[PDB]
Amino acid sequence: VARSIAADHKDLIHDVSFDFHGRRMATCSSDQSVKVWDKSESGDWHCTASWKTHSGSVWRVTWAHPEFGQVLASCSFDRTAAVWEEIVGSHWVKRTTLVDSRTSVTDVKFAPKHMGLMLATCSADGIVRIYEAPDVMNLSQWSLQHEISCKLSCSCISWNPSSSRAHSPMIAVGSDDSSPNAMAKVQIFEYNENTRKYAKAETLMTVTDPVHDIAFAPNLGRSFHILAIATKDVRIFTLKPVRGPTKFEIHIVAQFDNHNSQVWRVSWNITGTVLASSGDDGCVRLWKANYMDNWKCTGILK
Amino acid sequence: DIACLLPVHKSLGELYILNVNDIQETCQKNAASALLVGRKDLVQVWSLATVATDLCLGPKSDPDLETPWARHPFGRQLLESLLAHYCRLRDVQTLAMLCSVFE
Amino acid sequence: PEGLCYGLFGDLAFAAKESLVFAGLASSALSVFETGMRWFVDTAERYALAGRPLAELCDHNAKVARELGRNQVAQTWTML
Repeated sequence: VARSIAADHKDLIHDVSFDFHGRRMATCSSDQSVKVWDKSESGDWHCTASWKTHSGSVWRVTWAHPEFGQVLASCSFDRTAAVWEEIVGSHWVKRTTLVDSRTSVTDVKFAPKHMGLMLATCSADGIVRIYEAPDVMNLSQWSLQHEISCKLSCSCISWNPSSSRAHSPMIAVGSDDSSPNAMAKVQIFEYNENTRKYAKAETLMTVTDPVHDIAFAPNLGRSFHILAIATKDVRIFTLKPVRGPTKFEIHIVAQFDNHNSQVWRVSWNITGTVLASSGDDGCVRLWKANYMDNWKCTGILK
Repeated sequence: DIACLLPVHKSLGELYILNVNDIQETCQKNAASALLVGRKDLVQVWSLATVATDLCLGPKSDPDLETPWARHPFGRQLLESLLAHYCRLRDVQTLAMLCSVFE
Repeated sequence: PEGLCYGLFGDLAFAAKESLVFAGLASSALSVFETGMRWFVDTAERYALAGRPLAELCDHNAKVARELGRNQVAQTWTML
């Protein structure tokens, strides 16, 4: 089917993010506002709150785990970011502001539960930053723990949602520069317990077109990693651990050009067996793999 | 009459039944016969054969619909392990019936 | 110009520019494609995990799996 919701946004919608329990939704716009929608028994979605956030365009908005309350985050274009919490009820108030950035901020994404309450923000100067909150009941104190330099204009970031104790935390960073030269565009970082510093793990030398979106796949028992890359085409990679930074066996298991245009966004499902892609034509395609480890399309939606 | 020294037995040979049209019956009756003669591992194997060959596990004609029962670890691997076990005792009797029912 | 997210219950959200669906490029259209995990919650609610011997447990679990259309699971329980 196909529903319809009038967002009443004065400008373009730039991001949509569901909550942990699948009952609320948050949107961001270029009109410098963020709205929250809650569903009822009748199935309709109603705009509960709508407030101005920043001074410029807002790019992305993400959610936080419900165990820490009802907390949001928003990277916008005034070189800052904000963390809003609304246990205060029934409006949303600002608990902090991350000012340390010097260029336009592109993406903000939280971290899994098992590593606390952490935030990772990327900038247009090639710098990604990792924050932390020491006491989880005081969201007005954050610290700048780590700092990375990527030598490329960052455009998208993605974590690794694996919960096993045998996988170290990772973070992948993508670039969007369109220089005539041919250099890698996706770089993978890993965290080493002894050195307590993030170090470069591997790079994808086969990727030279600009990358616009990156997303991992929820593990739920698998022993290897699956990565999705949005480019002129749609590519899927597989990283297998081998028996300093850990080495992996990198393979490519998909190169699909059915959109015949640029791919903007990607996303996975809860279990990690279906992927969704968006193109310039305005159509969404879903992909799934059989027992051959061959990925076949399942549905075209418009 | 050195017959107890050989893996094969005459009475089992007389009492066994093999019917193509119905498979569950020609395994339950054989399980009863194996219990009657005195051997128990045959009873367990025949019970596993009853469970593992039902018409409910019929393979589909397309590869993007379901994972075939052959690659479930209780499918081809179980048969291979049982065949390997019974190829050591040189019990050709059980080998023939097993390799025919699963056909 | 577009944003996408996937939901818990199979719901999908998608927004795109008006052109891709003074100037007509200053707005966007928001859509929710209501596309199942009911085989998870229903089997989780009815499973016998303790309190009875193994034989009865396996039979109950096999019947529960059978009444839903999953036959390989039922055969696995019986074989166990």
